[PDB]
Amino acid sequence: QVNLLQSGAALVKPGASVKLSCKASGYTFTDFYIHWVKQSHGKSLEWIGYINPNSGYTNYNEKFKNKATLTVDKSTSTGYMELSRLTSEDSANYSCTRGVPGNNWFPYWGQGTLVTVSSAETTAPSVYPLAPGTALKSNSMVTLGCLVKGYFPEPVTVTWNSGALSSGVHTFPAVLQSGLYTLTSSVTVPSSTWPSQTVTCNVAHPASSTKVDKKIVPR
Amino acid sequence: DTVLTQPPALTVSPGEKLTISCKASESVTSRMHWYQQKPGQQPKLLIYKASNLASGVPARFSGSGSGTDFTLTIDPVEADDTAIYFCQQSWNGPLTFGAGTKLELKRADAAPTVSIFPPSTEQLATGGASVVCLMNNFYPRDISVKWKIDGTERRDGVLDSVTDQDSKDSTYSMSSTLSLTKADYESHNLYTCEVVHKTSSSPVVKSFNR
Amino acid sequence: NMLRDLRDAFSRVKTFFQMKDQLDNLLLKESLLEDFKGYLGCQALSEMIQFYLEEVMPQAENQDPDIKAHVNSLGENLKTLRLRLRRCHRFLPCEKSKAVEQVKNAFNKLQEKGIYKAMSEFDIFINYIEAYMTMK
Repeated sequence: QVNLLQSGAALVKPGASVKLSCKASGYTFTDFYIHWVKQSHGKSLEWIGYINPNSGYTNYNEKFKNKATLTVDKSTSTGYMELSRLTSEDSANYSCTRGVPGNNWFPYWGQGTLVTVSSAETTAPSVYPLAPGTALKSNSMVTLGCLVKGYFPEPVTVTWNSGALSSGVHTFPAVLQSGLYTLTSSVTVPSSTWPSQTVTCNVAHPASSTKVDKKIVPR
Repeated sequence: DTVLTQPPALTVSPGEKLTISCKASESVTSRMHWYQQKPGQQPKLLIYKASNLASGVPARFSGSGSGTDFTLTIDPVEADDTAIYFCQQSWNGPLTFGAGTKLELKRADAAPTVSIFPPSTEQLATGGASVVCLMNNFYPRDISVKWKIDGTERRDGVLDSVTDQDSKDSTYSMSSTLSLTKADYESHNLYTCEVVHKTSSSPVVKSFNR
Repeated sequence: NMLRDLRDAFSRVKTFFQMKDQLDNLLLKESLLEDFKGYLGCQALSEMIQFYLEEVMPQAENQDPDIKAHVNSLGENLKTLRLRLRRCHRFLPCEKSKAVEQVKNAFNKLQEKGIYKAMSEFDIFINYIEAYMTMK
């Protein structure tokens, strides 16, 4: 029942600071240390440091001593990490983990909080259909899709038929160009089932609180 | 600081024995731990203190070593073990991690299923045009695509991305997008996506006519 | 002395935390003892006891299930020695230390090897405590 619930994704401007939180539950908060970890896109993991909730005592990786400040609120079982003087180098996924005191290894992780450092404002995506130009009789299967273009920041989530269709789906990594991301998602179904059986992609861009459906129809 | 060195990538087939080495720049006694991180997920502890199996982790996973040389062993390995594996030490400060070892699961060669898509009328009414070409469920990973418009290669305006190896069928898929203005798009007729993969001696070709 | 009890309890964990052919880099240095004997001696000592009780020993207890009870026993004895003074004579007239800060930072940099090093030098710690009291 151990759980580490982190605060939400944050789009923040260069030079500003941001304070992340980690709410613990399912165990006695003061019996374990809270550690923070950084994973930059590209996946290298870096340890930032730990804080003992009972006393507030901290141990920082020298590399983050001028960047991060760890604190705890014993009364609310919440740990915090404040990052200051943000630069694009601080854009990453930050996670809190629980450590048995003296055993610096991590069986439990928070869900992670994505920090994006940029001067740019959120831009919701335009969603376009991907449907075959022609010659639909030469195959038992047909591949359809959605092009989710021009958004910022990451992430977007794509589902098919409200989540009920998950087999045969490929959602590709987004690519960045001129400050905007674009990604595609496809789904492959038996050609005898489309268009009689509908195929609709559901696109969510949480940063702009947008939710869009795009029903794929024959051209 | 203690530097941990692990191979960047390894390939193995389901059913075989896989070993990943991790070497520390200085002794960490028995304090070497291993994590598995699958795509889209947070890291999961596999082995702690060189050879102890973390609760909930299958017995196929084991580890050994002390001092500076350690090994993670997966025996037998299986298709959904595709992921990145990290070693981490806790004997010296700061805690440090290896760079990660990406694990690829070998399977029989599989040709890509290729599909090309014209720009939508919705997008066109916007002044922009994106043509998409998909190459799904192939193996091995090396592949290339070439866009041809009325027979001429178009190298500009192309961006591709490849999915992480599938945990079930061990294949990869790639999407290639060709971006061009509406005017550009409407000035040509034949759009072709050509795909080169070891499964065929000649390119796989898919086209449409505007 | 009431230090015999503390020294007895430590004899029981000494072997476990003792480490081999290390170029004997001392964590509890002369500067610390110098601080214990100086103007802010009371504060340096109270801080070191706090550090052992709250940061070192709880981590030391988790190194091996078999050493846990003995580490905890040593801790109780330390808490007692504390109260003994903390609520009695002129041995703790106080309610910072450069040397202590240096010890915490060195300890942090040593990470888990630091837990073993701090525990194995606990005999040196009691000696510094004794040196403190033998000066009042």
